[PDB]
Amino acid sequence: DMMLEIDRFYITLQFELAKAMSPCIIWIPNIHDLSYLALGLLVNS
Amino acid sequence: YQMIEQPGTIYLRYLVDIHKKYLMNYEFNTSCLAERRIFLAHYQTITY
Amino acid sequence: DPIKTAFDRMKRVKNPPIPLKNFASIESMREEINEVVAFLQNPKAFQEMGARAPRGVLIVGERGTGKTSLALAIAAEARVPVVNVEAQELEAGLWVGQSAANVRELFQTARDLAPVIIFVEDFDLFAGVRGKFVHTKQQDHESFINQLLVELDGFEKQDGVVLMATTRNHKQIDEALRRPGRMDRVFHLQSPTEMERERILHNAAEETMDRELVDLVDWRKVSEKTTLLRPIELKLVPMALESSAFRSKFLDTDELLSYVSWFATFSHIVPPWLRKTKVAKTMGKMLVNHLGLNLTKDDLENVVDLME
Amino acid sequence: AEARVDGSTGVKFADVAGIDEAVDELQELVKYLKNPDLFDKMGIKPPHGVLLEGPPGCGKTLVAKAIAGEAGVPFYQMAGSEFVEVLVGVGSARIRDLFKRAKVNKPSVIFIDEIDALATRRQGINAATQERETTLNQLLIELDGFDTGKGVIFLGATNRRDLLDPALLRPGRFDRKIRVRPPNAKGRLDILKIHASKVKMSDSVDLSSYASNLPGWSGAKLAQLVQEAALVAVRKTHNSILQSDMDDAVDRLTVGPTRIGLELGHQGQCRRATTEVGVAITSHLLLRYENAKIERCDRVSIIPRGQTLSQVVFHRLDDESYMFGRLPQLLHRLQVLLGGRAAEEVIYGSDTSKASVDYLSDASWLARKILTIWNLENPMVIHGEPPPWRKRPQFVGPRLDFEGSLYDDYDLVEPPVNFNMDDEVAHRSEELISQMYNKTVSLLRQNQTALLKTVKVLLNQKEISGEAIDFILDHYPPQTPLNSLLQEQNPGSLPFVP
Repeated sequence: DMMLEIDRFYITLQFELAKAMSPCIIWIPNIHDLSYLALGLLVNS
Repeated sequence: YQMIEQPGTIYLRYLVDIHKKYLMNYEFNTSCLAERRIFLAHYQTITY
Repeated sequence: DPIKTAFDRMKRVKNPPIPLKNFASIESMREEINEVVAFLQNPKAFQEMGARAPRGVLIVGERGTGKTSLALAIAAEARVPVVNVEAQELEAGLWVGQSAANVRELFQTARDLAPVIIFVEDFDLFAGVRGKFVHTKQQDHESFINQLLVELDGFEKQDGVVLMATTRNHKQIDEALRRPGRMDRVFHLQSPTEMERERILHNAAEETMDRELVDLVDWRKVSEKTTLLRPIELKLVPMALESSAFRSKFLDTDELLSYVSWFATFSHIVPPWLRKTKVAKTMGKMLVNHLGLNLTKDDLENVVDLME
Repeated sequence: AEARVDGSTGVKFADVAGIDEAVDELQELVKYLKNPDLFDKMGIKPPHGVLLEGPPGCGKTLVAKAIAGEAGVPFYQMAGSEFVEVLVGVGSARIRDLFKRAKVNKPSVIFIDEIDALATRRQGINAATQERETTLNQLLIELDGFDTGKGVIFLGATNRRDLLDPALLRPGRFDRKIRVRPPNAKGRLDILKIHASKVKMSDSVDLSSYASNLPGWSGAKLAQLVQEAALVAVRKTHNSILQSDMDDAVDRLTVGPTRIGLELGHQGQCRRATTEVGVAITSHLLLRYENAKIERCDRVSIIPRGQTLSQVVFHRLDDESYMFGRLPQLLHRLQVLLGGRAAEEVIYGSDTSKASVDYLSDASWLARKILTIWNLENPMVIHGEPPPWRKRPQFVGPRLDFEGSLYDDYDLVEPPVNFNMDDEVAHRSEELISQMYNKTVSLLRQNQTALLKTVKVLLNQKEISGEAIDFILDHYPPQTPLNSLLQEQNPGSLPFVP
């Protein structure tokens, strides 16, 4: 239950930072790699 | 690199340039007759 | 705790995007829709009369028919709060049996506020037929579906909660979940008919674009051109018609960017009475005439018989 | 581990029906649990464990609960999948604790459901495999260490005996292996009576007909049938389950529920009607003229149901006629299979369709099984061939289970060496198929008014019965002219009221 917390905190900090320095252009290479936490993050975003 | 040769990077440059001027934030007007037609023609001339 | 973060997302629906009176292909089962709505607005009324209230309603159809909008219209007619629970939080893929406690908490917090709606989209992805998954995706799914079955079989406890679930095909759901008592009503939404399409398209013509261009369009041809579409596409048809009609003339890009940017910038300062003044109404007309952007009937006629 | 120690399980042998052979066999264990000293004085060693093998829904757990209730002994029920965890060694500890608890309360009955989850064979075709092996070894050690005079009876239920470890099948661990067969017609009748005793029933429902007309149905399936009929009666606001509710539930389980106005054009529907009516008419004519030992067409429908656009319900004959399939019976069944394409040829001329090729497949295989596998003709063959296409025996589609199955070779195939005998066999098969096709076309062409009248009646009503087809055949003798049918006011009308 610790890896999930680390990943969730990391991705929420990524999205909060991307909000903070708006406007911003986000590049996401190799989306074929994606696991459930990031899918939920992107669906919610 | 004449104008006709590549439409994809041209559309990408249009997207970036419209992104540059905060022009998504004024997404649409719903105005009486003129601003709507101008934005409609602009929306068409982006994609084709 | 996914349950509490999902239950933080209540939405007291009052104005649906597509109302039930405007929704198409629903008249063949609208009696069951009204019965479900009557149960939701007063679960005690269904309690006192003793008949089995509809505990579950499944809506099936194609991607885009407005199944979520149909659920929103039903809830707005019912005036009951809804919760949008996604498929991701249900399948907590870290411990075996966490979905059991998840669905138990969801049902417990639903009973504490019932009558409510538990709305799930893409119900086919996680609650499909058993046995199709082979590698380590059986025990957790079996426990989840067993907890669902034991929660839908509440022994005459009509709290007032119903499960608005969305699937794409009727076969993919498990047969044990297809039985009545657990799954009471089934709404099959496939495609609108010609005259319903005509009415929805004319409403879209009235609510989206310039009204003065509505009469010049032969909407019968347009309705015969959009037969395989869905009500949201019937709403977005006039946008594409105006775009493709403005496509016909020979015009440049940069002037349209210039005017778009100018009207974007200087719409923040101008007064509203000056915006709607008749002088402003006659300003737009010769602005259009000077730009040569006069949209005509024949342009859109050639457009509509040009599309597929 | 909450192994439920129930003083009375609530299930006795009166609640078990149609499993009478296994009940008679397990009465010995019930007696041993009653007076173990009687077995002790005779020097009789009771079995260490008993394997209940069979299809799911046959009530093996119900049978074990009945044994425990009749014996009046503690009953420790647990599933095998509950012994499979992530931490290695927990399942062996649970096995030891369960056996210790059973040994404390003697006499007792231990029951392990789905033992194939633990005793999966090491097939040669994570640490979970090691954990399963350790738990299975612990179970073997516990079973081997049992003294017979301690009065503890072990039962293991399984649905797949092929997946079981042969070590457990050795004597001393599973001494008795009892096969729980599906209930017979009398057994299904008794099960239906038991399940209908719990729900308000109408006197018009005849349970014997549904017991006879649903072969292979388990007791759980009959309970689901009764529950679905009760649900239909609730939906139809009936005070009791009528015979119509029974028929609706039967049709829902067999061919599925009816759709809502999902119909294709008239062109693609008349073809299916022609195929099904031609098959039914050919079967009825073969019954009428040559007294064939074939099945009977009960009803024909063209309304889509489940995933089938059309259906012909066929009444299944008794199994005693399903073993000695003679050459005339197989030839008549080949004629029945070819009757669909015969109807397409005599009705729609030389422009046939795809809807009659499927039957044309089965006949094209069946004659091969006449010539190679069964070797019924008498130029003897040297080798058989396997079916290139395999189709499962099923519902309203044609029987193809006259010898148990159609697409199942009984391991009688050999690879060929000489290739001339192969073309000789192909020539003989083509000759037989062409001869039977010509015969069924000649038979169907002699009765055109009855076939066309049945097609029109089925196209109008969307359903027809076998007795209606028989009445059409009686009212239309052979060699009547077509103007008699074409001069009627309404061809799709039947004056018979069942």
